[PDB]
Amino acid sequence: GTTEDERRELEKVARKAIEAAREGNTDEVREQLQRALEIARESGTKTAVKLALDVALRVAQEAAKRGNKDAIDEAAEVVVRIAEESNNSDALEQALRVLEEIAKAVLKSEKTEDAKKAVKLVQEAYKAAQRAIEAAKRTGTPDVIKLAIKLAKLAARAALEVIKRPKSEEVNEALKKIVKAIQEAVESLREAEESGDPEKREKARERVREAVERAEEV
Repeated sequence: GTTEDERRELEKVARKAIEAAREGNTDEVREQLQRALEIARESGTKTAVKLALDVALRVAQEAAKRGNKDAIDEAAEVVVRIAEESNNSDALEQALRVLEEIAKAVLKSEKTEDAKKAVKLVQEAYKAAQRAIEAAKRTGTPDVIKLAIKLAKLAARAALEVIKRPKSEEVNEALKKIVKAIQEAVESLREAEESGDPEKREKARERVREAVERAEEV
């Protein structure tokens, strides 16, 4: 929960940030989004983190209405920082869910072919991270959940770079690698538990570990 004033202070930051986004003042967007983040740290609660993510989303949505791409980058940047600072699977799902919406916001304003490609590609990264999370929770093993979280972090950052520079092919290929690796880890996890013969299970386990290192190398 949040003290009734904490909810008020965030809405104050929200309006100030939204205004800066509307007026295209990015440095003020950057500062206000910082304040929203620091509230989330001080509070340290899941519900506060979700509120900060909402502020970042509203900032991106408003900047997209006015064609201010830079303010969108600031929203995406803070979302990934919230995600990378988190250690629970709910924040990561929320974070990647917002990055999808931000990528859509980029499309509305930019409206370029690259933006269209980036949007389609971030929601596949969100879909892969979600599946990996759900599968890890089905195992009940915390260390497998730690892994799903780690991969969702990698997917989030790599989705930010796409948002920042959708034209760059290096950036775009980097996420393609991550998404594939995540999908490979999910299948391997399923096979490591479901497979009929022991040889395939062992190979699946070695496969999980191999897919993680690859995404880390990207």
